[PDB]
Amino acid sequence: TVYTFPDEFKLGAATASYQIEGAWDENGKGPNIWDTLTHEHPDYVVDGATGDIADDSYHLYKEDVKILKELGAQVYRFSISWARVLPEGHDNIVNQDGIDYYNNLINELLANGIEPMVTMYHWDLPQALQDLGGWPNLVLAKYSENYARVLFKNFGDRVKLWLTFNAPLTFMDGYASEIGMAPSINTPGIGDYLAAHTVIHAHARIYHLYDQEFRAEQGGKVGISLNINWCEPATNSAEDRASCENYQQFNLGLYAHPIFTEEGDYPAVLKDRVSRNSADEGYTDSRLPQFTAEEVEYIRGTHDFLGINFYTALLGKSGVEGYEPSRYRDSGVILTQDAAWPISASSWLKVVPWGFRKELNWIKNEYNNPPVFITENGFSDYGGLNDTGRVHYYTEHLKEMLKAIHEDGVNVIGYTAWSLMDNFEWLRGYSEKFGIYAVDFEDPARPRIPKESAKVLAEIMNTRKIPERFRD
Ligand SMILES: OC[C@H]1O[C@@H](O)[C@H](O)[C@@H](O)[C@@H]1O
Ligand SMILES: [Cl-]
Ligand SMILES: [Cl-]
Ligand code: NA
Repeated sequence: TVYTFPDEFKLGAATASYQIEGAWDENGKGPNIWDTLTHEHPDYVVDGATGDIADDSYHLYKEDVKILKELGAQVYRFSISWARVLPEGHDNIVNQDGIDYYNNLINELLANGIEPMVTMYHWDLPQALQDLGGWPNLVLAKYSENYARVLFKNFGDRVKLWLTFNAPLTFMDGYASEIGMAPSINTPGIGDYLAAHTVIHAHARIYHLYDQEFRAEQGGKVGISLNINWCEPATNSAEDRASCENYQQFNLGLYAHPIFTEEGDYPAVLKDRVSRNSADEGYTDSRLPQFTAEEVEYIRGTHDFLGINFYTALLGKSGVEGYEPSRYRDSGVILTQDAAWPISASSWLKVVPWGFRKELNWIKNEYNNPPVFITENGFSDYGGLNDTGRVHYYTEHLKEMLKAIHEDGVNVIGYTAWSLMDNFEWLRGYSEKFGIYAVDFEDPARPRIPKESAKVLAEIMNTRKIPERFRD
């Protein structure tokens, strides 16, 4: 039983637009902040890589569907490129080529018995909107509503699973470093909080839009994908436990407390620690933006499920470190990783499968057991088809998730592996491989070929259980 997937549980794989599509300026697509970063600042990216071609999924989407069908995916999670649909960011011009592209992909999936799950925003903001300040500027919440309306109108007759945003905890950091994630602006502890605030408002507008304009007709579900690491106390002390609770609230709770609790608003510890630190540094006003009571009520409850991107764990101990001002410093935890944990090709990603079960329980307890869809989970290496590390990563994480479901009563409803194929890994370029299919980026045809992990995942998807040879 503990090794079998529930009958209705959905298994599949995931990608994101900039990471796979290419065709960055083809057929009317406008520029986004990742076009800008990779073109203007190749020094920020391993190898000076760009997403100009990537997996060429703009042209090769039928090949993506073919490998999804081979894998036996029930669901394909992909994102829509805002600037491919609305090249100016604003909704005055809709690019028919972009509409056609996503319709073609959706229709191809459905014809092959694969359900589309669509992320509206996976980090590729139109440059025209960044030029207004991007996410720190609250005007983007209405712009995001208008973008979502175009998506619901054009695609919602066939798409029944939506994510407003992907991993805003990560993309907000594009406002916390001059050399980091797009748009690479150095406003740590100030602009990243403003970005989060706008994202939360935008998410809520999109959910209410669905309720008002689309749900009765379309009957789908709208969630948000939040990334979160487990944070294990470095020792069993109450002080180290407090630091790990701080971590959860400053990383997951920042987004999930406003949306997924009955109370709404930011977590108290976030409000209070930032208020205190801001006062002590001489600011008249807290660096953390505020919601009014009306906004708190508007935002809370704006969910049909919770998407989670889970990869790894950290150790947390009591204390404060980091630069003033910064979210890490504000969070009141000292973070490390255990040298004993298996490594990957990504400095931040260690293999800690039991952390997944701990995180799922933390979520269950904090948010009253929301339906949870694992929208990403996966592992990096530098190359190779005999990807034993990736196979082990998947089989262990899936076992831990199944324990969370069967032993712990966590309402996990689906899981999409990150990623269907090797792709553009942001500032790491093509150097870090997350795919279950390999892609030859030196071959203009970008063939996708299965790794051992794709074969094992296909076996899991076909049999709906963890094979005996991977059991404890
Ligand atoms: O870093 C690995 C992956 O983690 C995620 O949380 C992001 O959504 C992906 O775009 C990224 O490729
Ligand atoms: Cl101890
Ligand atoms: Cl066997
Ligand atoms: Na339209």
